[PDB]
Amino acid sequence: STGSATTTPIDSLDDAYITPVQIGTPAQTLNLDFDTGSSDLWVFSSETTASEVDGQTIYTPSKSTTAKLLSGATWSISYGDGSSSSGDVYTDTVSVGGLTVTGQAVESAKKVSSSFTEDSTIDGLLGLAFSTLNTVSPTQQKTFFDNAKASLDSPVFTADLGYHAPGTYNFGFIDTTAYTGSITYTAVSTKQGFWEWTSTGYAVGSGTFKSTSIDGIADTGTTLLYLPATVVSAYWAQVSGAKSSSSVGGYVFPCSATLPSFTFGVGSARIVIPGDYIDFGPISTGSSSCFGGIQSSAGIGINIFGDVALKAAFVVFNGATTPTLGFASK
Ligand SMILES: N=C(N)c1ccsc1
Ligand SMILES: N=C(N)c1ccsc1
Repeated sequence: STGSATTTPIDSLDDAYITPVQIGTPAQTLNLDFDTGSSDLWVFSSETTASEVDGQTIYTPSKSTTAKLLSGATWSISYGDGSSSSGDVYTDTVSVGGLTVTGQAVESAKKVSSSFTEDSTIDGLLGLAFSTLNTVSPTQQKTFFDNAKASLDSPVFTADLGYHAPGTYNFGFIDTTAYTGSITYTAVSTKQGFWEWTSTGYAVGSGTFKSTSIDGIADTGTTLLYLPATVVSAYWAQVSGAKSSSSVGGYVFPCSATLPSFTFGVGSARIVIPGDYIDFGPISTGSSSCFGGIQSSAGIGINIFGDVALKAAFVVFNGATTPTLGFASK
């Protein structure tokens, strides 16, 4: 089997991407944020505290003939930005882009934190990291990909995120028309539950490539590119007037700037992030200070190749017995 679904930016900045997902019988379509940095499929629901729902589409398990309470199971998760959600669990039929999994754990939110409530565009998350990170207790549950894998033509999914445009998540096949050149594959460590890999270095603009190992995660659920302070300082030093602002919470730059590109290494291959991808616009409406899309990972504890990086590539998440990651230009 295979699946193919379009993923769409939630706003003009590509702050996140949403992908329609069919849950239950008859189908209830919710727009979920596919997150290769977590492993829970959770949704706004008929169980979500009413005051914490503001415009999201909800899953109502009582209206699904295939929903079953997973008795005793609870979940609770926090994300890198301090947001969180928790609740109980149903199993139900879940389809993405024509690919169907029966008996998928659908984690129904009883509580969500304010930043979820305040974002009406995201109806939940669909985790695509390794199932060892799944938070369901006392019986840990498998991700949609883990459940689908044995049925897929090939045990892979691909992320092809657009810059200010829709893109595609495919399951079970590699669309050879969706990228240019060849795909370069690189080793993955699953020891922390992430798609963790080591970049071979970087360049800023037209500068020389610096060969240096940068361990990090391929994370579709993080907006920005978070890298070591040394790397980030070298990038922003090439932008007149750029500075790190403790009050704003990262590097800002004059909105009048033209940003340089940023290149990262994948083995001997190179992925170029155009400068425009690194512009996250005014820090507040009407401001002439703009927020940078490359930020320091110092304090996070891990480097994160988030959407800023991934959208510059066609990315293969290879879930074979020994997982790997592939990157191609596009
Ligand atoms: N859920 C994620 N994408 C995440 C959380 C901490 S670091 C990455
Ligand atoms: N609402 C949030 N803070 C969020 C959205 C996707 S991951 C976290």
